[PDB]
Amino acid sequence: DSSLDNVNIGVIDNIPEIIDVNPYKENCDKFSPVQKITSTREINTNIPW
Amino acid sequence: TIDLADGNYVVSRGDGWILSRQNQILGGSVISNGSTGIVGDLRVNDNAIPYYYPTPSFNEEYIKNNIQTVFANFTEANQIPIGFEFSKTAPSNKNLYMYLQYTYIRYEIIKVLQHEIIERAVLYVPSLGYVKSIEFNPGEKINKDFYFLTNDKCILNEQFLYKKILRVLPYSNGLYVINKGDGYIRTNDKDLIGTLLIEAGSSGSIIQPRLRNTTRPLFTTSNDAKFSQQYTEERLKDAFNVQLFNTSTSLFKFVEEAPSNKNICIKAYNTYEKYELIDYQNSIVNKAEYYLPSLGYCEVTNAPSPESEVVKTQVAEDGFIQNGPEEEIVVGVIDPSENIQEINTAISDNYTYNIPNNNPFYILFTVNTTGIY
Repeated sequence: DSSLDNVNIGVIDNIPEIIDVNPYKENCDKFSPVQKITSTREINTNIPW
Repeated sequence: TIDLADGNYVVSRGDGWILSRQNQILGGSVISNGSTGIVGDLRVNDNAIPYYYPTPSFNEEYIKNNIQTVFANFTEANQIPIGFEFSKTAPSNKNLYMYLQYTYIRYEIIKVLQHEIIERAVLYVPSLGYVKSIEFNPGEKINKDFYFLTNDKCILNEQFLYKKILRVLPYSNGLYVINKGDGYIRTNDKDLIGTLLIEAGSSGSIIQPRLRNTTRPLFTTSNDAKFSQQYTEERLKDAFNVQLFNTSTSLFKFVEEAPSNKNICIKAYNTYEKYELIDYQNSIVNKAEYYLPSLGYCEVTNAPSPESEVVKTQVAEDGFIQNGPEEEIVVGVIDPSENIQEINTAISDNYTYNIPNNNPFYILFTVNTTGIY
């Protein structure tokens, strides 16, 4: 219960907003969608589960 | 004791105030044997934070909002660097000492009652600097008034601006863009870069180095329908080929060298250029006003008026004043709604074009040889 103690809200509220930004040319690489396939097994039995 | 009515008020004592005892904190410079010394600063950050001195009736938010609404908005300007510099030349055989301090704009909010002030909240907004110089010889005794200040004072002219708190146009049906000139400034010193007092023999300088390219164009339309910031910007790009609207990389600097027997006061403002986007049809039907930032304006007071009396004055109604030359450049523009069909072949004598429903349209053409058609 002492992890966020060092944060000072007032100072943050006193920060001026960013107006002019000097951009880095290559800051985005690409997006790789994740495709997944779910298997399905058949476990025959005689003792009810 | 004021002569106004009861209630609250917003007061602007003006620019050119120096606080008390904060004289030599920034340090000084010593020059000798005909050398030249230039000091200066850039009001950017860590030095552009206003100082609030409120009273229970008037808190910080109240003061900030009330002053920003009527007078110059300093919160936005706190991020755009502005630089100033004083230069001074020492004599052939002597020593010179020159020290720098900051000048602040002083705003007051007051609560008058029975022609007597019963409250006063003060805001000090850093604006520019002031350099005090003296030629000396070893062992000389300097008046204490030269270094130390016991009370705040206005080196510039005092002021008490306040505001109580509550022809035939022979054109054709179509669009037009009118450039009305350059050097437009809002009233009440709302677009003031700052004021500099140059003592005799020195040379002040105010520079906008464009260290940050941002700008604050102003837009005002009589009908949000069919008109908008994007629409007017596109129309201007079509007309005047304006590429950058809220950006700029052009610097403007003003330098004044005061004579050897007087003091000068130079005021620097930000300027604007006015573009009117009319929609004349048969009788103006619509109008828009675009104020594109220009490269500033400089006024030179030869000297402050002799101290006679601080005559109270009220703020002028919100508006604009033009200081540059008067002009009216009119440029037609293609209405984007209408379609334009381009003819891939040059037109010779005795040509025919097949109209290809009831809406107006455009056709673009060029002749093969100069002549009357």
